[PDB]
Amino acid sequence: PFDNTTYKNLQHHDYSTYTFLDLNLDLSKFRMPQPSSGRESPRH
Amino acid sequence: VNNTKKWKMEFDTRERWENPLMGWASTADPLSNLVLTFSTKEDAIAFAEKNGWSYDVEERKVPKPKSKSYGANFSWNKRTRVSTK
Repeated sequence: PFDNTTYKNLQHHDYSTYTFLDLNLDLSKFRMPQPSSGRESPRH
Repeated sequence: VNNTKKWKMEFDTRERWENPLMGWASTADPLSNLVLTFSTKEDAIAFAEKNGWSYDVEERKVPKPKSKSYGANFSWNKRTRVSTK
């Protein structure tokens, strides 16, 4: 049934204030190990 | 830096005292304003030797050539990153 008449992006009605940051916390395990400059900060 | 292009000759500063009437700066040194301009150091040395003045010479202090790089403000791993710009 090819539907072309309804807006399929109804998910963002259900987003809260921490949606982006909870998705970052969820994605924190899938990601590669970060590179290092060799120092803790440019003021170290 | 256009005031650092020539050699100058001045003299040791003598006594300036307070005028009792007005508080003005009274002097007795005739050479207190005598500033002379010379193109090189040797012209100044020759002029002071010709006039019998005991002199001392300070050599010219140039600023040494710095190493500048705008990209060094944003290094990957050096301390020379700017924290703000």
